[PDB]
Amino acid sequence: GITARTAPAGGEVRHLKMYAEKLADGQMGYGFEKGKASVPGPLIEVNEGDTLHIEFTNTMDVRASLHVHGLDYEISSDGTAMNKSDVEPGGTRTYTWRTHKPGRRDDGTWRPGSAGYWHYHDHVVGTEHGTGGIRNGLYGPVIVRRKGDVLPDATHTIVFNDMTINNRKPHTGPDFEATVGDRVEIVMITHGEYYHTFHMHGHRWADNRTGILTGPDDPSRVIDNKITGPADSFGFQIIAGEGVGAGAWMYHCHVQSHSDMGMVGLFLVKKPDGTIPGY
Amino acid sequence: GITARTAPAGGEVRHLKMYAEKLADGQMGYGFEKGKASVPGPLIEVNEGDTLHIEFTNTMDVRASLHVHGLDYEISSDGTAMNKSDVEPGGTRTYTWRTHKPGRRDDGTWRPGSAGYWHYHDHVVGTEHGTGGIRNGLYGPVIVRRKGDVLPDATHTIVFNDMTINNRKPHTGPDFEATVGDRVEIVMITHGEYYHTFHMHGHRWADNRTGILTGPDDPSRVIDNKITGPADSFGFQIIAGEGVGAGAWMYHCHVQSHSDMGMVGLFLVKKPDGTIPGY
Amino acid sequence: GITARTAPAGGEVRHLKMYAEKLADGQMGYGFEKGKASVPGPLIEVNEGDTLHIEFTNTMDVRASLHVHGLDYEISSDGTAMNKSDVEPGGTRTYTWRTHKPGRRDDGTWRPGSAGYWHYHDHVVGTEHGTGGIRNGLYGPVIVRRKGDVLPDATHTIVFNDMTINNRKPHTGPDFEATVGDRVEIVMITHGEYYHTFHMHGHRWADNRTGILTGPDDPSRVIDNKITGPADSFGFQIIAGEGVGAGAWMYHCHVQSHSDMGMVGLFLVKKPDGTIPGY
Ligand SMILES: [Cu+2]
Ligand SMILES: [Cu+2]
Ligand SMILES: [Cu+2]
Ligand SMILES: [Cu+2]
Ligand SMILES: [Cu+2]
Ligand SMILES: [Cu+2]
Ligand SMILES: [Cu+2]
Ligand SMILES: [Cu+2]
Ligand SMILES: [Cu+2]
Ligand SMILES: [Cu+2]
Ligand SMILES: [Cu+2]
Ligand SMILES: [Cu+2]
Repeated sequence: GITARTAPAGGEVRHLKMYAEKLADGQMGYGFEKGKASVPGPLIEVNEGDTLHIEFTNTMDVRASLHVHGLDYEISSDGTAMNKSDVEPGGTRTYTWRTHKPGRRDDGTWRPGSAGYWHYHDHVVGTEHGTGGIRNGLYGPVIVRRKGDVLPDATHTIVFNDMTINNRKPHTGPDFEATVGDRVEIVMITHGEYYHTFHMHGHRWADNRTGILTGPDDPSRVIDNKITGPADSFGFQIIAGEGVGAGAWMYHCHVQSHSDMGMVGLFLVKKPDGTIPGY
Repeated sequence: GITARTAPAGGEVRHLKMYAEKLADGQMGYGFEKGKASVPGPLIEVNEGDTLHIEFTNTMDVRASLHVHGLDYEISSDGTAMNKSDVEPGGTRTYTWRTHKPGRRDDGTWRPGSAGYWHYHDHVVGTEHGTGGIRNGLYGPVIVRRKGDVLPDATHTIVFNDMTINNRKPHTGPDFEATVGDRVEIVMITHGEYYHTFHMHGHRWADNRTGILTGPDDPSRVIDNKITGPADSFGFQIIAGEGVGAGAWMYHCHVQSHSDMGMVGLFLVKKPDGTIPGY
Repeated sequence: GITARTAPAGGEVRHLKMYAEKLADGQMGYGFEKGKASVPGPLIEVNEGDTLHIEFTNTMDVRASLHVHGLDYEISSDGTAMNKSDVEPGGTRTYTWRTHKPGRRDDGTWRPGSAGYWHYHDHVVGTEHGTGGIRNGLYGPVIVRRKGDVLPDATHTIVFNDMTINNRKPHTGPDFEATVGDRVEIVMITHGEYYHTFHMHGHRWADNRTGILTGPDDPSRVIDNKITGPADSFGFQIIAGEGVGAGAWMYHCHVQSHSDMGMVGLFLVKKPDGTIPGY
């Protein structure tokens, strides 16, 4: 676009602290600040070409780690036990993530860039595949922008983790709010044991990298329903209420017993007066 | 194409009656006419820009509704209990579905059009997610054509609903018939509890919006096998017997115990004399 | 590309022998030579336009067959019981597979070519859907190249067959080896009863036909995680260790209990001295 904000060229070196901690109720979560850990962990958004040094501190009583999808990392920052890149209790390690722009290789072929919707999670809590860590909440989203990507007003993360959304008790959302016309970005991630189908009432997106059609040539299927499995991640943007107006629009897993057993939430799209028709 | 028939520009306002009724054997189905209800319900095909007013009448003894994927609807035509848009027994409600062409937004971005393979189903029978209604047969296909889309000779709907095809008893098809050379469109929909993989012997299509490659630039994978989950919908066209000739070509779920337990049917492609080699 | 090797135009008629045999331990596998049967069966790679005549011999004590995805075959070479194209014990049959280039049809539309990542398997051992044959190991990969496709240094086949990789005992790989910079092709196939998610540490590919982006216009999502179901097949190429260096990079099903129960292997990327950092 040319009036929406778009991502700039990347290439910063960025530093950042993360903590893994046990939560009072038995869950585990990441944070940028000790005592401010969340499930999902905080969004990490960078631009293609950025380099990110994460001073990670495991504050728990068991070994834990930080593993990322899609981004360039050396085996040093694998986050696995095998490759000795996990972290002892109370320990601190610096993971490094790099990203790159697309371009021609010398053999004439086209190297894909790092741009996309990704995620990070533990790889050593409970099992050598982080099964316990993931079940407990050690997962969070990563976004890598390509230069020129359209930027949203807000970004929400929805994680189907086993039979929960964002580790919440059945039928407790989360719910999100927008005003009609808002540019809303969704990062959607699945974890655990089961397949799901993500569905949104009243909105749809493109089944490509960005969730947006480039222009009239993009043959990508347009959808409002997408099957997902453990560690899948995709994202998209929509205009809230576009062509459909305000309302309490559901989103849910469309697997019938999942939605029945509580994998449901609300996308509350409001008129400017903050009202929602019949809610 | 330029010799195949193609869809015209849309923009009609269309009216239409639908009924939901209980069938003699305990199933539930939609119809355009009372007493002519089917599972799957009738195809609804429109053009991008069309508006469709459906005079829906619930003739059953329990509340029922009509919910659609992909198409523009206001929350009034949500078809959910929450938003008060379901229908009392013997009641009548007018749902409205709109569709739109793609184009530029003012922010410079590209709005996707409504064009695609979609579906409709109940959202309130049995549970607040229509689990009972869907299991009983309250589902049907919707097609939205983009101006210039290639039109087929015939359109067949295949629905993997839990462990059945089109709610049929195991190993009872459906079977479809074509003559070699026919342009056959398939709308494929999944419902219920399970994932599946749809497979066709002897034919293949594009994994994009239409199931057809635009021309040589379309990088879409060409496939004869596709994993699907509850509420997924896609469609495609093939030339019957193209490059392979007449025959009784199977289609089935490729999940091994599903095909074994009966999720199988026949695509009977005939020579002009109506014969099928070795059948 | 223009320095990588690329596939030539097709159109050869090729002949070839295959055998199905029972293995000493109770499995079943295909081979190009009697006594040299493998699970997965040997790669069959051809060019668009090639024709392949396979002199198939069933050396087992039960009926068996050869069924292929994606490629053109007449119903004579269906490989099914129904269509009488399976093979009696000790019997010999000649299957024929053809392939075609894409191009314009007379109706003006675009016929897709045969190019892609496909597979072959039994259709009659154990059940009329080859459930027993597939479980026992009667499956192998097929690659059809389009003229101009980039050719790799090596091609590896990974098959998630029920809860095994390539029918191996849990936690026994397979492992693959490359040197940093190698062009590695992966053909990934799923069989049996379950869905999976294929994941690779440290590498990513395009979710299109080839696994490679054409250039900057290709909107295909770039991924390192892909959900798959029975009879799904896709493929891709990566540069070993590109942007990430040498190391013992894991690949696994990301379904948590699968990786835990053993669906894991190693992509061993080496420095030229053959060493792998921390292994
Ligand atoms: Cu891993
Ligand atoms: Cu679910
Ligand atoms: Cu819906
Ligand atoms: Cu992961
Ligand atoms: Cu719903
Ligand atoms: Cu199935
Ligand atoms: Cu097949
Ligand atoms: Cu639905
Ligand atoms: Cu079959
Ligand atoms: Cu698995
Ligand atoms: Cu990983
Ligand atoms: Cu098959």
